[PDB]
Amino acid sequence: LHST
Amino acid sequence: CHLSDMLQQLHSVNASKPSERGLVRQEEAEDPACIPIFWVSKWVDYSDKYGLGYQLCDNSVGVLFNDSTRLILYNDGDSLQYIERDGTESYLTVSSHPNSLMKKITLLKYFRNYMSEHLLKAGANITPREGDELARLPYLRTWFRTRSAIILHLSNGSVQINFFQDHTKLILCPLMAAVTYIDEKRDFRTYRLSLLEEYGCCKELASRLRYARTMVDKLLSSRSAS
Repeated sequence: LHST
Repeated sequence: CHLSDMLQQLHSVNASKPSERGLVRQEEAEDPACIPIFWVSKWVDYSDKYGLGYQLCDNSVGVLFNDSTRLILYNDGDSLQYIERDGTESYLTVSSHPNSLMKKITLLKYFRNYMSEHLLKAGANITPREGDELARLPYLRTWFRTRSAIILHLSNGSVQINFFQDHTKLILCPLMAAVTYIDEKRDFRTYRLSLLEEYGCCKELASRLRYARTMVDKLLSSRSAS
């Protein structure tokens, strides 16, 4: 649901 | 637009079968003059309710809302650009905006706050380039996700592909006709696609360029708009  | 060029460039390199030659000389294909100006450094998928928020490498922020409108906050922290569905652009600031954009600006703030405190900047090891910070920023034209990756298409023609599992990333530019590959160690190499044809590349990059072509095809087959 989101980047690293 | 430029997607057609990108598809040409990818087909051409894939057709050369760059990983199936005697001696791969991938390093000869690197071209530092082609390093991209902009890429997505962070993103937040809140699309079940509001939209896709992202941070560009210049610390600017943007949101592509579920109603196909967009807000771009420049890295000065106040200057705002609103893009309507049809692409109409208007300029304003967080401090001075129509009341009609209250909700969307509040959402932008939350996205901004979150990506300011959380998450690693992709491409952090690539030089911040001295430029006109207010020069027109690209915005997120469209995006989608597969099981394996998130695909991000910018209004400057660039296509970014982030792979979920191994965290590798491609930044494709049809203007430079180049691809930047970020590998598992976060090493950042930019290649001219025509030189990958000439000198070849490892099977890992070759596989990702094949996937990239498929993704560009999806973008082209669903470009829609009104």
